[PDB]
Amino acid sequence: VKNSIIWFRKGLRLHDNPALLEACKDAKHVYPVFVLDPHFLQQKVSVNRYNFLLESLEDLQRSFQARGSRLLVLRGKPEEVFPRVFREWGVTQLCFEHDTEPYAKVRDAAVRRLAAEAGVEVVTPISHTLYDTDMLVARNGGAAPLTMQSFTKLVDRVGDPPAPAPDPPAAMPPPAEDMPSAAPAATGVPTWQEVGFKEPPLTVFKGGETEALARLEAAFQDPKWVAGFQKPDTDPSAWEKPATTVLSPYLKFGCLSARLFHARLLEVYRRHPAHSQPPVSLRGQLLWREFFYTVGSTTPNFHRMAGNPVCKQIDWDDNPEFLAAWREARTGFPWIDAIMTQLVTWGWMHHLARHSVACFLTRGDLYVSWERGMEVFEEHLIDQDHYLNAANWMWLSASAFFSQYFRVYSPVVFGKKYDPEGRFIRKFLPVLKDMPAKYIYEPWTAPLEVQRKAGCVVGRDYPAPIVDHAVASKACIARMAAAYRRS
Ligand SMILES: Cc1cc2nc3c(=O)[nH]c(=O)nc-3n(C[C@H](O)[C@H](O)[C@H](O)COP(=O)(O)OP(=O)(O)OC[C@H]3O[C@@H](n4cnc5c(N)ncnc54)[C@H](O)[C@@H]3O)c2cc1C
Ligand SMILES: [Cl-]
Repeated sequence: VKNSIIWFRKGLRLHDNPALLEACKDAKHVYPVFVLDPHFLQQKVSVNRYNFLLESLEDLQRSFQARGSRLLVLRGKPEEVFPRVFREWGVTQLCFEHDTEPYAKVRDAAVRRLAAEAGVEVVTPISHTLYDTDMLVARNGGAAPLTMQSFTKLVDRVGDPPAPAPDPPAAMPPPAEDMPSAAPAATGVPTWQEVGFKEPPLTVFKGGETEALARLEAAFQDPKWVAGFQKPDTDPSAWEKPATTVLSPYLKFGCLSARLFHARLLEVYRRHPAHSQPPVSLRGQLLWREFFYTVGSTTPNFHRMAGNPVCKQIDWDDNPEFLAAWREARTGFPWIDAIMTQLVTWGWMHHLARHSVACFLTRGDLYVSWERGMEVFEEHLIDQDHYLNAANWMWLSASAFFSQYFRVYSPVVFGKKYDPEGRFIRKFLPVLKDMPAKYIYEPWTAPLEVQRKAGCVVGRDYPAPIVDHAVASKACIARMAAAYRRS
């Protein structure tokens, strides 16, 4: 008889899950498995993202229970848990979604060898990205495209991505009864208190496939908004109703299928002939993700500067004081400190908000290495993605993909074009909620009578700016010039 395991790592969904469909085919018992390292925190992981993962597992648990099954959360390392449950459950097939991250390739190769020793068939479909990224490299002549323009031409020669896979059956083969490793008390979804976190999560975005599909339908409620979507023209100060889809955390964990997203976009584009085109369209945003996944998976040391063949070697400053002020949202620029506060409280900011803080830290003002601001994002972002966090930090720091270092965002003027009253600043920096709009972007310029009346004295209630932007940006720009010619 066929006993199969569907191993969840990413792809935390039932829709468009060809690995799940294969595991259920002709199966007598199916074991939905997620593997959890109970010592992961005793090692840089905010409770916002980890609770988002736990909420996504609870959603999977309810979706399996409704179909006669149960999600098994196994504690331990996969190289140890799988050899045991292979024999205990009589497993004949192991199915999981392909993953191209560096740690995943090392981990999955070992499990494959353990599966071969136990006579277990391994099926690993691709469904996390739009395409087989190795096929894109092969069709381009053996190397990944290094510009978005050549990448868009490549995917148009290849054609449409595969359609989303059918829904799983209404009833699933359950796990076998009375298996010791499947005991309910040892395979349940833990809470954030039980894994060791002391402070609760503060983000407003709930994890899970159900929430992902609900947010997807909300985005497509106005097809003209989807058709005319232009990414650079969206508002980074919009927080009550964010200017973009905020589907990145669901696409990161796989709660939402990228192919389903792409299939719904083409349905709208077929009825709106003047729809936006890449790279600014909504489809172009999925292509940015596909582009960085393709170039990152094929480039050594992609998450670092040294040994990275695509990254420029710039002599960044080792300045712990600047990094600490930026990390702790006390730079003295309310626009910067408000975004960094949104990073810690929500785990998500608009793309152009990430532009503002990443430029300020690196090539714009502080000249701190993009690797340092990266690890800050890796801790707090609920949508943190190994390849997307990397490539965008190299973009913003003019280390790769982007080379126009004379374009420096002003930490004072940028947000004022969108939000002159500073509604975004007052929401995330309530210490400035009474400051008049004339000074809310430059509170050090307000007269003291205004600072006292507003209850926000610069240097006592809110810090003075750590740098002069005109002096700092002039120095950084000229140094980047010395870095770029000496290359
Ligand atoms: C310094 C920096 C770090 C970033 N780190 C991450 C990260 O860790 N995870 C992450 O998902 N995105 C990252 N991005 C990209 C981008 O800012 C987010 O994807 C975007 O803010 C998500 O909002 P949204 O889901 O509403 O996007 P939408 O505009 O609605 O786009 C839809 C989807 O397209 C993809 N997408 C959009 N913009 C990009 C982009 N520039 N690169 C790659 N894919 C994109 C995402 O999957 C997103 O969910 C980073 C950008 C910067 C500048
Ligand atoms: Cl600007």
